[PDB]
Amino acid sequence: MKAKELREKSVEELNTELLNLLREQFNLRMQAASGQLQQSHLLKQVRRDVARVKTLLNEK
Amino acid sequence: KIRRDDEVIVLTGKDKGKRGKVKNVLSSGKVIVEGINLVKKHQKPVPALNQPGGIVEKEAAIQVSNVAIFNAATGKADRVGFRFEDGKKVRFFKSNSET
RNA sequence: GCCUGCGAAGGUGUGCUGUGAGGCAUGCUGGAGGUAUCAGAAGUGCGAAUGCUGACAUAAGUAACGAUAAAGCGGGUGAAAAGCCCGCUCGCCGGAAGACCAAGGGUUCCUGUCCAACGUUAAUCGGGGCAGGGUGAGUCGACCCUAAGGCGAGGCCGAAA
RNA sequence: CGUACACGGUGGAUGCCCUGGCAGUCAAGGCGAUGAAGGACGUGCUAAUCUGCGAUAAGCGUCGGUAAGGUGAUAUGAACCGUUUAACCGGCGAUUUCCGAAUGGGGAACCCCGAUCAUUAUCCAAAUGAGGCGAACCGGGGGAACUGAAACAUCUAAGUACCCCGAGGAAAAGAAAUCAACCGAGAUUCCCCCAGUAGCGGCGAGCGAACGGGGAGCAGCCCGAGCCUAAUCAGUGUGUGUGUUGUGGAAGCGUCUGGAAAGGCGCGCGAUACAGGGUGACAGCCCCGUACACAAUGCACAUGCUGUAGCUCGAUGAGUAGGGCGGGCCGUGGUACCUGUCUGAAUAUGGGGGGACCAUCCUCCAAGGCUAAAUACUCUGACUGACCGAUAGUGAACCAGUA
Repeated sequence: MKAKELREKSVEELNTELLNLLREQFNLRMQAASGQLQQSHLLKQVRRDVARVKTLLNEK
Repeated sequence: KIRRDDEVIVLTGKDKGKRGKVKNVLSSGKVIVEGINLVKKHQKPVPALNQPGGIVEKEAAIQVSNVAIFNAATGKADRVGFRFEDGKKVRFFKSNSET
């Protein structure tokens, strides 16, 4: 997701997204448990996403 | 200057007459062209110099002095490959003096 | 106004010339630049401050390792074992080299793999090097408060920390 | 074991090179309680350092530039991103946990709140100020000694070192009761000269101006009333001359040596652009760059303009002038300035000054106040230097203000 997408989303959409990404921000945490499908791309990307939307939320 | 997106033509080395594209350019001045390779032990198509030893660099180690890109003079060389989105570079490419 | 990778400056050895201070040449090497004339220039040409700094020789392969003075005989492992491990025998210490702790130090603890470095010998040993693991309390300690005493605020003093 | 040399080693000089220093020059110049500087501690898949950030942590967003290569220095392994055009460069915006001058209070970063002084005050901190930092320069005060006088108590070093308070990017001074060659000059600083003269001094050693002149820079005005409107004040609009990056940018030529020329030799060229660096060995004509060109920002000092708004009349400041006592300081001499105690005028039909006192000329008028402009340093950016070269040069060209 890019800043352009988040700005287009509504106040509720950003909330459901932050929450969806929040719920999303759970699935991962399994490497130390011995996982594989865990991707390093979104590891760092997701934290930025929930943040990007968090920044625009205040910009509004 | 020399770029990686260009084709070179040998003129001195035992690979004289071979054609190919520039693999990569090192800050050493040497240039490895797609073609000038060597036959390793287990016969693996990998460019490298001819000398005994353990671990040594790849590339056949060609020199810009014996190569042939766009030399403004009378030679035996012929056509050579060369960006376009620049626009201004297209004018020079169109001129029989530069590229 | 000249020399140079048909090779210079520098260095080593050597030949020649000058009263000399030096110039110059050859061979080896070096292998990058280096001079002569006239002219100007420089923080300019040096062995002798219990001089300053770094390096080094002779001296020396000379001096030294001493109340808890205990090791020894077999065996095991190992390429090597007089001081790694096993058994036996022989001893040391007992307010003490025993047990539990403060301060302080601080992971140095444990396991595995090694040892180039450390252990005033060697080491397959280690409080050594490398990689992991270990210190799971409401009632333990911190956290809290206070004594001698101290600090900040108001009061009062050219001025003020 | 003496001595020379040979081969090898130890060692590290020397020769060359050097991403560093040293020095000069131009430009530019403040930060913060919207809590900065600095420090602490995090942050990249691995990273121990440095740098960048800081928990959206060597990163996020927008615009513009740019460009295909990119993911800091380390060119590693793994791996990611980029044409839904990144990296990189410039500006700006968003965000920016906790502690932290924070000030609620305590405290070696941890736990609970506008602390203290002060003004206004609806006296409710309700509305505000101060409390910090910063290279030097600047202003107002306090104020030595060793030393020199080849002794030393004046003097000299000092009005320096150091200390206290404070402003700005610039301060202080200043419109003359001055100067005094003159029927004249005429606001004040600063530079040069006048002077090392006048003057001071056990007149010993030493100390040491000013007027004027030649320049730089030039601006004059305000405190009772009358009257009326273009000084001033409040506000509005808002620059010419720019900052960084990218675009318009010619150019391996020949022979020889070599692994390679930025060699030797031969030839040609740039120049309102005759710095330097990079590219496999001394390339101004290989690449960047130098003169040059263009676009993004900051500053936009000024000007214009609205409403205010001229101008006119009189006067002009006493514990002051001055005198006495005791000191400081100055080139200050009975003839500098200032502080402390005491005394104490007149008043423009007046008074002060012209380096002695008192009566007579000339000049000018204090005891109230304000005022632009002309030099400093050098953190920062850039450039330069017949400067030094890594036991040289900044202590630091290698982790250094580190071990």
